[PDB]
Amino acid sequence: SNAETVAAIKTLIQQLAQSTDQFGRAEINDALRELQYSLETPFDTVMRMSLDTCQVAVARIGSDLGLFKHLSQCASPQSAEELADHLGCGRELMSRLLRYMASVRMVQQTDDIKYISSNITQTLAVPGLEAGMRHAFENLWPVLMALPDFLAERKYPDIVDAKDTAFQKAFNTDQDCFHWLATQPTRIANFKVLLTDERTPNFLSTFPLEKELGSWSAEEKALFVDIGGGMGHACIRLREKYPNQPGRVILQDLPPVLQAAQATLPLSGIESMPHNFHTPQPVQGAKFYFLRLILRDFPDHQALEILQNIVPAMDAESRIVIDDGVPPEKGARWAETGTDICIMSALGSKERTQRQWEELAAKAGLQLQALYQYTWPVVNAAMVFSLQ
Amino acid sequence: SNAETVAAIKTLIQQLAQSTDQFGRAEINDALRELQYSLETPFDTVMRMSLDTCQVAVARIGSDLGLFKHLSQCASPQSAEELADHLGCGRELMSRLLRYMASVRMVQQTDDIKYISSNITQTLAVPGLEAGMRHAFENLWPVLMALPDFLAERKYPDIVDAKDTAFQKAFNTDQDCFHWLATQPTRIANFKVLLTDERTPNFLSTFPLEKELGSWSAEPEKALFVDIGGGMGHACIRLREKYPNQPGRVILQDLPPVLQAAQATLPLSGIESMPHNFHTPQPVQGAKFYFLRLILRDFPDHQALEILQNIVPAMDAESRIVIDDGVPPEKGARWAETGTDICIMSALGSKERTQRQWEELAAKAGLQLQALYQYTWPVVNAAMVFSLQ
Amino acid sequence: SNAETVAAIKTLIQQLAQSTDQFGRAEINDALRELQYSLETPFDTVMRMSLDTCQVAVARIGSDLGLFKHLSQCASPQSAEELADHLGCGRELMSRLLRYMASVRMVQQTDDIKYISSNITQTLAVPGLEAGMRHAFENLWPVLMALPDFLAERKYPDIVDAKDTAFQKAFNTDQDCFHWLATQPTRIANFKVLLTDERTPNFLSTFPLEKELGSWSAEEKALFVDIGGGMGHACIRLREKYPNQPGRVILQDLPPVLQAAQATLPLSGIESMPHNFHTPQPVQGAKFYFLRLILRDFPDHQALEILQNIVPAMDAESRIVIDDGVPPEKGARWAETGTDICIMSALGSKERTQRQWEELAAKAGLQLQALYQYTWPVVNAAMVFSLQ
Amino acid sequence: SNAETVAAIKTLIQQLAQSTDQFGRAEINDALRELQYSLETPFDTVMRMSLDTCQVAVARIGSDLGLFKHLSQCASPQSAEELADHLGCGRELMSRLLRYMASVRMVQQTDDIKYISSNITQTLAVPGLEAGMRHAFENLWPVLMALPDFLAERKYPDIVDAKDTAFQKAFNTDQDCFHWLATQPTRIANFKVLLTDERTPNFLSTFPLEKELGSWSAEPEKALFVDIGGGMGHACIRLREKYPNQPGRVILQDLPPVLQAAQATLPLSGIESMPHNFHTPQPVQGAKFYFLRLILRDFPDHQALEILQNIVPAMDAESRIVIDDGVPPEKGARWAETGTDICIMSALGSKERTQRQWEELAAKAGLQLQALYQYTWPVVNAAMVFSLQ
Ligand SMILES: C[S@@+](CC[C@H](N)C(=O)[O-])C[C@H]1O[C@@H](n2cnc3c(N)ncnc32)[C@H](O)[C@@H]1O
Ligand SMILES: C[S@@+](CC[C@H](N)C(=O)[O-])C[C@H]1O[C@@H](n2cnc3c(N)ncnc32)[C@H](O)[C@@H]1O
Ligand SMILES: C[S@@+](CC[C@H](N)C(=O)[O-])C[C@H]1O[C@@H](n2cnc3c(N)ncnc32)[C@H](O)[C@@H]1O
Ligand SMILES: C[S@@+](CC[C@H](N)C(=O)[O-])C[C@H]1O[C@@H](n2cnc3c(N)ncnc32)[C@H](O)[C@@H]1O
Ligand SMILES: [Cl-]
Ligand SMILES: [Cl-]
Repeated sequence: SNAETVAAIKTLIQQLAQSTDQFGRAEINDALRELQYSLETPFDTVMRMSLDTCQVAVARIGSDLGLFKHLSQCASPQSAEELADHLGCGRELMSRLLRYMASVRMVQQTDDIKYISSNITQTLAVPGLEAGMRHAFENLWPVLMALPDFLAERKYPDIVDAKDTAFQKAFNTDQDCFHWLATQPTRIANFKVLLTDERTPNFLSTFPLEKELGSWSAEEKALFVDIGGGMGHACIRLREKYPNQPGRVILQDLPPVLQAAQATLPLSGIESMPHNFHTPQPVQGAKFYFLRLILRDFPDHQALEILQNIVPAMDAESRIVIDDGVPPEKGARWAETGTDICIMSALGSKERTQRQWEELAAKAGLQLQALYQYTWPVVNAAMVFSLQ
Repeated sequence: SNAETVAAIKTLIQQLAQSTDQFGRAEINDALRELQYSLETPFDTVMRMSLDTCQVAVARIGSDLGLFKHLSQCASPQSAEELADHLGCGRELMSRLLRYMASVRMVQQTDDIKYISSNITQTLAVPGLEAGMRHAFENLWPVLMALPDFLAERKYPDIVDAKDTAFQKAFNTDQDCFHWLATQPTRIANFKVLLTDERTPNFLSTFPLEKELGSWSAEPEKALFVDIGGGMGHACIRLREKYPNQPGRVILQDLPPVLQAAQATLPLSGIESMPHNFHTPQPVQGAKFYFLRLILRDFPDHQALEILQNIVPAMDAESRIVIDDGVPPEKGARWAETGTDICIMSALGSKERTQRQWEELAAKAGLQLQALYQYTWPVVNAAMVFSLQ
Repeated sequence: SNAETVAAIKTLIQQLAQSTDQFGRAEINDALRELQYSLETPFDTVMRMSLDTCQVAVARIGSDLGLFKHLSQCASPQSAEELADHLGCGRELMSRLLRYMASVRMVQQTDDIKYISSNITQTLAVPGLEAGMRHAFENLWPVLMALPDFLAERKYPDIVDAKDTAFQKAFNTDQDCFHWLATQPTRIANFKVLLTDERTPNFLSTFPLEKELGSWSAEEKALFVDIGGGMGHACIRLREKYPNQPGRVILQDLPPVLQAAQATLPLSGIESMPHNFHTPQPVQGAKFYFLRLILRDFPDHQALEILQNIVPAMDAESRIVIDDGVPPEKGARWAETGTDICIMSALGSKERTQRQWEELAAKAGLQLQALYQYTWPVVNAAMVFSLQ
Repeated sequence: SNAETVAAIKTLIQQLAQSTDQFGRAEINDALRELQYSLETPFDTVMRMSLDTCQVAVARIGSDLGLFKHLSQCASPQSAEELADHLGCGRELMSRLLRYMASVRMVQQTDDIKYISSNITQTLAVPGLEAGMRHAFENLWPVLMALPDFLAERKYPDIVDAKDTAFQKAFNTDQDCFHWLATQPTRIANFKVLLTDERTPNFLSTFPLEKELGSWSAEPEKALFVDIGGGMGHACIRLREKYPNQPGRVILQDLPPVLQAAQATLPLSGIESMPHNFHTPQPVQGAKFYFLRLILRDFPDHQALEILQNIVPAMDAESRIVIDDGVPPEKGARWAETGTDICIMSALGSKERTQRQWEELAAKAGLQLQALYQYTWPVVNAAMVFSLQ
């Protein structure tokens, strides 16, 4: 029987998944995806590509109704009629959105056709993760919608400029993405919440801090300068893991982001210093200048500018630590290639190989000293650079 | 070891998939999908939803370039710069597109960083299937993009009319979808190619034709099979092919432009081409089977009822209306049948219908269900046989 | 849960087994055995070796009670008390033998503690297969019981003689096994039934008869001489598969075996000719002289004698076809190595590699022309030999 | 492909076995065994039953030669002729034995036709485990070989007496097994080594000692634990090791020859050695736990009852008899607990007992079951706690 076979497959894959770590589970999940694609019929492939786009449209509707937050707090299964009446939604519309949501595990449907939270329901109720989904709907989707015609119009160029990519046609403007976003109040607020989403694991899981420090002394220097550090999660985790390391630990960002960070920052030990990383770096001779998920959002020439603003502040002991994606030369996975297409369409930037990172840093007069990977199989690493 | 466990999982699923039929493989594929969603991390969920949308956009770029057709014809792996130079694409952009494509199996990357066709490559090179991908990008995507704020602005109504749903907001018009497409020279040609993609399997694989014929005579000159809105007439062709000795007229009904397009692929005899708008009374009297495949799902109840009412006065006691369409279950419906429901709600104002909802609709037309013959699994397509009440 | 895991393993292995042929199932079964051995604890290994010997002792008890034949014909589950009363067995003894039998699948026990036939029950009810089990108990077991002390007494020799191996000590006689068996009425009868067990598949599944024949003509020669052919299954299958091939087809065996074969032989087309294969072969110039599972039961010197009795009867077109086990040089499996130990202990003989077969046939002046394997992964093959 | 499917099965089972505990692995192993029996052909069944008996005989030969101990010590693979020449075995015979051994994993054959130790090699080199294999060959095998014709000759009786079962026919004597072994200089030494094999896990892994102590005082000088027929005293050693601070005498009771043999391995203090035949009244009064591990299963009901009756008059209200033994289920019992039942029936006239049969036996001694603490799965061994009625 196929239902018996299918239940047995689920049981054994679940038992294998439970017995490995999060990296082994990510590898199993990538293999399940590749098996699905290789096994589908030609018609299934067209259907899958046609319909998987429903997921984020329906998630955005659930978010606007407050459905995922509400269902996450319910202690018992809820009927479609109870959800519809509580949330201000038409009853037949609510019933057919829940039926779609249950079919892709956005919620769970019970045997008596009621609804409970799934793991995905809990995810979409988290503010930072909800904001990532809403960001995909309102900012990424229109740009991907414009990419095919944009490339055809321009005879398939190598996109290298943030001010002439798919973004400009999608939103009918000559501004680049980041500047245009800063003039849109509702989108600014959503990105503010997006910053509260802390990625796990982080670089401190594999970064050999003591061996990189060596005999460095804080005789009143900065140990860690978090450039564009957002909520300062890197500073918070650093002070939490090495609470007796001397040296200033400084969060650098724009004033509005720094204000939103004050609530969750510790009252002691981490300075909030407003700084635009398109300007010369004010902190001189720091041990670590840290750039996490910054340079991936800029083309080569402006990513170079950012590093050139830091280099004149470095001493011989100073290091620029680039914490970012490092996809492989071969066999890159969908999370790191889909990234690449999205940031080319919206920002004109790109993901870069280890060899691509080294070539960019050499234009700044830097040399790679060490690379400390901390996620698998999609590669994120802390890359430590020195003066040439 | 982690690599060897992954490779062992792949080998065992492959072997199990090879050990069953297409319905068993579709069930396995749905199970693998369920497993993925249940095992992803919270961040993976958001990433998956953010990035899976790239597949349709990049497929449209590859279709614009003719990449899929070209690589399908290739006998040896090709480098990114060979592909770029041949198709007229920037070398950097081509390498980035191929890397993404390979990551989602839209093509395959070899150990030497060259590229081969995959099953998906082959699929996207087929014109009828290519056209469904292009239809989803240019027609379905804008409607889904407009749906959330349409529902918000309108305070989440129950959509029931084809001229007031998300489609009107998405394309800034007041026509319904089918009217509007007819006035669009840009998009009609793709819809015409879409009719050429014959779905497999079809209802004849399980339809007990001889049993359903029962006490019915083709004499003197009666119609066996009237295929209402039959498009290219696939149903008529497969019917004559499977039952070449059964007497009776076999009639393809559609609009004159579609019938003209069907002439190239119809047999020279045995199948009549009859122009007929199914919003008017059915002209063929007393046929055995009045056949409607994937017609009624595109209409709200009121218009779907009128289409059935156009047929009923032509029926004799031994006539049957055969509705060949999706029949999702009361619970546990699959993503392919719920996804379609959202899409046709947003574009057409219509809906998928359960067996009970089909019977309720047909009751208003004075019909009763005599039999239901499923022919796909686990997503249910079925030939439903209705008679006069 | 372990019961859910264990049920899922069963489901998936069963589905894989159903989807291959009998050779793939044999390979899966060998892998399950090797996995069991590698996974057991040290205590499990001693227990397994201690207790798996119960299986054939309890099978012999079930055979003597007629239990397997009786249960094979029952249309409903039977209680231990009903089986005990019907078969003339003590009720508590019957209950604990059935509990042991059910634990090793010799029968199946139901949820309400009744008993039904298993696949193994049906097997043990077949006369020829029952006789194989009874043969293992009464003839093989005592010889294996004597092998360790026999080898120690004699300082671990290379056993090469049928008249001085473990058999002589086990049954306290100086006769060789076959001669001693012929003086034991009850054992003669059991081997008579053992001959009715036809092995499947057989050599005709892969033997290219027409291409081996070539232009041979029966102008009034024998096509097939089945030497020690037993019930003549090889002759029956040959006439059934090639019913229009001209040439005599002759079953050669001892008179008592030939009598028992007459019942099941066709009335036409197969001659029954009494012949002792330790004597010169009477049929001259036949196309195929066929020896299936004969030479494995003799040491080299008497296996050579048997072939030397046939060679002077051959023409240039004649072939000796040895149908027997051909184990590999490396990675031989338990069915073909356990064989080897048993026949060395009882008969002084051995299994032989392809290279070992060629060297034996060369002493007879024969050369291997072709080898047609027909079972996997345990190798049985029809080996075709020509005059040197 | 058939090879790759086999290799994938092996990898997945290995990974599942590694992903659970020893009890999960024992369940997996029983499942693999069930699968094999259900998937074998009729001819395979007969072959398996014919040939699996070779394993014990060949293990005994390897033990006689010291093969398992030698290969266990070896740092590199060894050829058959190196092994033959070193152990004093004919080169032909050695190669044939090793080929068979490798086929059942008793050692492993390398790709270059050389031989390494396996887990089973290691096992058979351990003296206590070696001794169980030798015991099965020389003591159990002759009794099983005599059982069928013994039952036939005697018209299939219910065996209930230790001096009239298959053992008397197998060894042509009228003594019971335990008496007869004591008069056999050949076989006593192996039985002595058998006592040194400590089973794992043991009852202390789940026994809630502090809970069972309850309202009981070691003062003034009471006994915590009396291990009746305790052999080498493993139970006493592990008890003092796990509960080093719990007060009370810990007493090992056995026959003087076994106690002498236990002296080498006992701690210098904390455990008393008390000669005592458990067929006589128990001398230690008012102990908390009177412990009987794998004692009573070797006796028919009548003698097992007498052993319990020897203990009851020594008990106080807070005293408990702890029977540590096998407790097979009412249905679905495993081969390791049913196989033992046949073996001890044939040699000792005794039996395995379900929980209900244990309670019935103890009721005749005036005892009631207070608690049962299982410590192995799926084959059930349990510490059963009995109190006065
Ligand atoms: C990827 S987000 C947060 C990255 C941060 N390193 C982390 O891992 O959480 C990029 C950050 O850069 C900040 N940013 C953007 N433009 C900036 C600028 N010109 N100067 C300083 N920070 C800027 C944003 O406020 C945002 O917090
Ligand atoms: C889903 S498509 C083809 C369905 C077809 N039965 C099949 O299974 O291939 C719907 C068909 O209905 C036709 N159609 C649309 N409106 C129609 C009308 N008013 N009268 C007749 N046919 C119509 C279209 O031309 C198209 O061929
Ligand atoms: C392995 S059994 C049957 C083999 C037979 N080729 C088959 O495949 O069924 C061996 C046969 O050889 C026969 N046999 C034993 N000694 C013989 C002899 N001296 N002359 C002729 N046949 C003999 C026995 O009667 C028995 O039928
Ligand atoms: C199964 S062995 C050892 C059991 C021990 N409780 C254990 O778990 O290791 C049985 C023990 O009972 C002892 N024994 C046999 N007869 C006895 C008797 N009459 N009185 C006391 N001990 C006896 C033997 O010496 C042997 O040590
Ligand atoms: Cl026909
Ligand atoms: Cl303690």
